[PDB]
Amino acid sequence: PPPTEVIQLDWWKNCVLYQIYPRSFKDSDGDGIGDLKGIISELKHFVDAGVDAIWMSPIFESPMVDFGYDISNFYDIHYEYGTMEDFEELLDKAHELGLKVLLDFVPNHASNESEYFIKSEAREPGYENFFIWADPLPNPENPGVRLPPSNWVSQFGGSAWEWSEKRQQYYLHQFAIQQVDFDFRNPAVKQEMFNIMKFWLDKGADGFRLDALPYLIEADPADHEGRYPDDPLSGLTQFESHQLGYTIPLYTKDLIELYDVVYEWREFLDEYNKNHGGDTRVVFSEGYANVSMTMLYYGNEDGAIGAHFPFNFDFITDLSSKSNARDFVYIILRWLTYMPYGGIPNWVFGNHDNNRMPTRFRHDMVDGLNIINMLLPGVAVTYQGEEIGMRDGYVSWEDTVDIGDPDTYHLYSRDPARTPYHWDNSTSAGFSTSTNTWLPVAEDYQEINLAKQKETARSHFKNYQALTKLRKQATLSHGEYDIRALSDRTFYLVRSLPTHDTYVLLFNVSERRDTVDLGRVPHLTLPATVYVSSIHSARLAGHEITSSQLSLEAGEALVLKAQPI
Amino acid sequence: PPPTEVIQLDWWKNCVLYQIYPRSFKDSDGDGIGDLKGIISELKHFVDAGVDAIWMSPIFESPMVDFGYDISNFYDIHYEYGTMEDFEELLDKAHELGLKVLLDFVPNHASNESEYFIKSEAREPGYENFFIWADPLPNPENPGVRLPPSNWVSQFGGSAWEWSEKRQQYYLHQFAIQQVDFDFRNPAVKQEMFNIMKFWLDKGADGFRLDALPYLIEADPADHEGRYPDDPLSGLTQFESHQLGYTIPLYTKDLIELYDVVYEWREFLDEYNKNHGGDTRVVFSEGYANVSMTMLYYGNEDGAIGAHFPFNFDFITDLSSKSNARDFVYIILRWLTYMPYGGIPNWVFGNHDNNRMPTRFRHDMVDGLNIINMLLPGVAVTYQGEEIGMRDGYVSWEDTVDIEACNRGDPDTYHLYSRDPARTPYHWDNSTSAGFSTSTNTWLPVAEDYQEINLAKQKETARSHFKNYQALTKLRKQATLSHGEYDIRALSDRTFYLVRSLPTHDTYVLLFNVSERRDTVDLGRVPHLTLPATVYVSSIHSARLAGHEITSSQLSLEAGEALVLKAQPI
Ligand SMILES: [Ca+2]
Ligand SMILES: [Ca+2]
Ligand SMILES: [Mg+2]
Ligand SMILES: [Mg+2]
Ligand SMILES: [Mg+2]
Repeated sequence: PPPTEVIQLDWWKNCVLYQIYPRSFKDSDGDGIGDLKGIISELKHFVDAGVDAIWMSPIFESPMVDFGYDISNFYDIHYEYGTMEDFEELLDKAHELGLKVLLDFVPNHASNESEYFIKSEAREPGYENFFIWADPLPNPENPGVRLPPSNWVSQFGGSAWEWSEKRQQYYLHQFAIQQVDFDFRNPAVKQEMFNIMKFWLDKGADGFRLDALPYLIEADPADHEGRYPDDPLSGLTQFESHQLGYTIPLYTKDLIELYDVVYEWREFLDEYNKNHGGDTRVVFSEGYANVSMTMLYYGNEDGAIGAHFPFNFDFITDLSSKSNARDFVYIILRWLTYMPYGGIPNWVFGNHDNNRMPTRFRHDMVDGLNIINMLLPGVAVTYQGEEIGMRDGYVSWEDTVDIGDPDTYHLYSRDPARTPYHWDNSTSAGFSTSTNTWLPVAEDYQEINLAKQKETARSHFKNYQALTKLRKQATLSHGEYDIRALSDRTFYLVRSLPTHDTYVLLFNVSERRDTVDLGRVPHLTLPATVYVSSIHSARLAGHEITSSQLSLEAGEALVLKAQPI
Repeated sequence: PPPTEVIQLDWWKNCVLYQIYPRSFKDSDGDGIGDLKGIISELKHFVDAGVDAIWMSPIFESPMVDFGYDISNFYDIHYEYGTMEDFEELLDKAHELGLKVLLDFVPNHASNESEYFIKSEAREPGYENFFIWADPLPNPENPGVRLPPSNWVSQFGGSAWEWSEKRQQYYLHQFAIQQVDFDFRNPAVKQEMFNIMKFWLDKGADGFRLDALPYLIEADPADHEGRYPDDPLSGLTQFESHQLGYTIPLYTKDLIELYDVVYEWREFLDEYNKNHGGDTRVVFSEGYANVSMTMLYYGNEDGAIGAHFPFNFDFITDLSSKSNARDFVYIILRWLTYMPYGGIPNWVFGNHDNNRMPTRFRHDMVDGLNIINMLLPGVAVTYQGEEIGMRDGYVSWEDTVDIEACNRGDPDTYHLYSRDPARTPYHWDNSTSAGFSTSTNTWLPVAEDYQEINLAKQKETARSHFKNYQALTKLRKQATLSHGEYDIRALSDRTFYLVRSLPTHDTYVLLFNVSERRDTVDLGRVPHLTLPATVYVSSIHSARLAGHEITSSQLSLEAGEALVLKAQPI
């Protein structure tokens, strides 16, 4: 039978999406700080890797109190990364190479150094109600003691309420004292979010990653007898009143009203896309919430449509070095079971807030984990360095940028996952001409670097390239999936599609060898051909699997190419 | 192609297992108490239902403090239920009808009225260490102020330690004060469990349901500097020191040593089966525990073999009327994902310790839930009443006899704890006490809805829960259900499918709208389903009758509506 024809998917439905951490990608100007001209000089890497889309962690004007998540001007670039001109050059050169470029910002809050906040604190007309401003809770017992409006706890610990001496009122900060929560019931705030997005789309951005969406909306005092209602207490003895966990965020997180804002953002993008043509512009949402609240980002049963997808953090929250093959299967099945019909699945192993993939799992698992990301249906999300198996870097107390004491600092710091990218075995691993990098270069850069992996016959990077290339096959863009564990140690993932080749992942996620009966794997006729193997596998690409009995070493993964069903 | 032959499975791998609660099944003698002559009189019901095996809740000599789970003599029958002769007649008649009979074995504890306990408390030679006896915790603050050995909390509320004046020591009770925990590090106790099991297997029992196994073994004071270690505090402020939930049972539940006892029981039973021949005798284990601790009952990575299966309580613990179709799928997949290869799956929708299936779910979901039970691979477990969709009976504070409610509850809270509503007499018919008894004075009150919900009515009427139950047990004879693959996914938040398929054999498809709203689905999305297909079973409220042809790929299901479709072989 001739292979069936498939309808082309819109780019966002099956893109390889790469998270750039711009501070650590490429320093062009010898200051030891990654920058936009650096990213521009290495756009060819994305084409070479088979990446379709890049997003950058925030690069907007920022006092850098929360390392760029505290945005003071939503319409300009942070000077350390370059200029608006550099950003426009990045869009031009990326688009010339066929890449999509997404911007990351946080709708929930602005820097207290934003003009929005300066003007709002000063009660300037049109800005007075831009943020959540509240009087103290009346204290007729001790009128000399000022009470905050409610017991709400910041994500950073302490009160979510900060006193303004100038305004003689409290403002809400769900995050840092310097990150002020916008009032999303203010039409002027909703308009300003449309204005920010329109500005960047007009420059040519292909879409946005929007952070902290669960925190957008808090209880309306109108619904609680004119006061901000206390969050219910967790009743968990390990948390005091100043500690995150003391409260259940009933009135401060996952309010149904936040989804109406998201659906409004999707309506705005759909209208923008209709009125401009070219490549669909998208929003990918970030929110840590239960499965029900996560899936409401896609849309609802009443037919509302939201984010092109909410990010899937299940591999970060629910898989670990302790996970066995049955855990891998059951967690993979959660998104695929709960996602609404027609939703696009996405998969994430890493970001700048977590241990790097081989450090969080094991060094021998890098290839199998990259295969899972690339072979599951939908969108593969790669964190900078995963394509070469970068490990966490050693960072000393004295070299720490993410500052609590010299003995315990390593339990808190996210710096080890943010060390400069290993291009090669040149000075500072080719990240910089300078030895004075903003974080130290990991000690293993001479063993683990991109240039070496391109030179050597087998490598993480070559496996990454073979997998992004495989995603062009109809079986991966349009094929069904079947996933089950064969043992506590080994699971299979089968992509199949009538008249098209079958692709099978077999992955021993354990620390011991395992033998499995390939007769148990659906749609796998033998002999089959090894398409990809883990760098430590005895089997090379092109190796024939002929026996139904297969021994997999600890961490060993194979992708088999088998005849069509 | 001619249908392929399948190798017949051992009876226990795909049986329909029915839990009898003897006290509430059939009263033969007008005392308002179910009895063995009552069960004997309705053994034909199990044949009529398509039940392969019955397990009875305990029928051994008992003060009835925990309605039989407090056993004073493990070798004889509770007088209210009848005699050893009645039991022997029950086995004979059940076996003549081709039924298997399992007994409820309660190894964790004995009644404080057992000879074991009386002799142990008296320190008679060979019985001194039969139970967990402990000195008071030394009190260096105020010497001789009597402290319990540890903070351990009973499942029925209060301290797990009871002072004996006679012995001047505390004894352990994980359950009621009257249920005394055996010492499973004592070889004589382990020997006694083999003695009990051999006695009843020799009578001809087809096996045992094993009670409360997570609680068998607690921390050895030899590993904790000669004391019983405190369980970690939960740190949940809603629980004071006398309330269940105040502690995390780290030292009192799921100890790795308990599984070695289970594997020893299986070894004994395998040897018994080998030496005696006839039908395989089985053990099914009861334990509420996390997935890892539950799966260790089957066996371990080192090749130990335990229970033929541990009961799957997921439809009790993890699904309810709050659940959507995606929850149903994701929970059904948990057992099938985590069960060891070669394991037999089982499905439990109710028991005497939990609210009835239609009460936890909804009245309009009864058929869909029985279909899930019967159509999923492996063993279907039915609790007394599920085959006719019995609802929880009303039981006042005044009528409540459950020790757990009497101990943890008061006239306002008792409903949070009481198991009595799931223990109300079985609805045979519309006669006095729904035909459970000739007496109006029943040990628990008969549910108010017996005129509407009773077996006789469901056997007469054209469409009923019971007729649906019979059609589903019959369907389990098909190779597709005994040997077929499964595929399960949600079509929406409201509707899911379960497909049983087997090349050259008919394809069977459940479609179930678990929601309170109508749902329209595309049957083109269902694997191995070619139309037209035939309705084999429908919910009693479905517009479709058995024999209806499904021809359109757009299917609207009403709230709670379930269909089984019969479709051509793949
Ligand atoms: Ca907010
Ligand atoms: Ca015990
Ligand atoms: Mg630079
Ligand atoms: Mg009686
Ligand atoms: Mg299939």
